Amino acid sequence: ILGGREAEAHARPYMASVQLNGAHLCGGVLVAEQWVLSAAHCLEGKVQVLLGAHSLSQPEPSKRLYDVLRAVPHPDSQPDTIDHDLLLLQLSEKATLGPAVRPLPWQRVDRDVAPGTLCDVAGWGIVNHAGRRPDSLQHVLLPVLDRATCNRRTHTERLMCAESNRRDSCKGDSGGPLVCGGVLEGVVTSGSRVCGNRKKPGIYTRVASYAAWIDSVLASA
Ligand SMILES: N#Cc1cccc(CC(=O)N2CCC[C@H]2C(=O)Nc2cccc(Br)n2)c1
Repeated sequence: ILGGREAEAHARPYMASVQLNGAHLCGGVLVAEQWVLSAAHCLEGKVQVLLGAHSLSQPEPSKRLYDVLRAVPHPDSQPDTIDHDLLLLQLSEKATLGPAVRPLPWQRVDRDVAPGTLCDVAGWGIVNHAGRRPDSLQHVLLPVLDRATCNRRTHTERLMCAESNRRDSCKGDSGGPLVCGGVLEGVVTSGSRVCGNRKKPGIYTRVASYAAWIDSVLASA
């Protein structure tokens, strides 16, 4: 997260850290008791998920790490694209929910967010262009752009864009949430891109666009 501020401890309880060998790799969103939604190139090996956290390092009453039973990348995703860039991770066991750990509702209604709406993006991604990794969760409020602006700058119905005027998501915020009026609208994409540049907006997979896939995987809870 660039141009942001420290999040308040535990105030965003859906936030997950997707990890490889005890290192934060990707954002994720608790979307059910045993499933975390992330991006498809996060996975790409022994994968684990950390819930309940503000600091990555420090002892906190609510922190807990989990193993992964099963990775289900979208079957049309390809290594070389950010099309269908979603990933469902089945935890090895159901998570212990509470004030600091709970699922965030995701947008089932296939409708665009109102342009200019400030949504909230959080992550343990880099907080500067020298790639500094924050211990504690950061966040930043960001305005959503209209679909036409999203098509022109960058280049489909399956992606959305947000303004990035030195405030942006970046590397390691991948797989993480764009939250708008308390609801998950975007999943930060997981291919590399320029961050913090007005002209090259951040890109987010429209979760609504994949309602049928997500249901069909979780159709077995
Ligand atoms: N730049 C850039 C960039 C912007 C969005 C997404 C990505 C891809 C990314 O961040 N990935 C690919 C999956 C592994 C993950 C990653 O590299 N995480 C990572 C790596 C170093 C530091 C931190 Br914090 N996080 C890169």
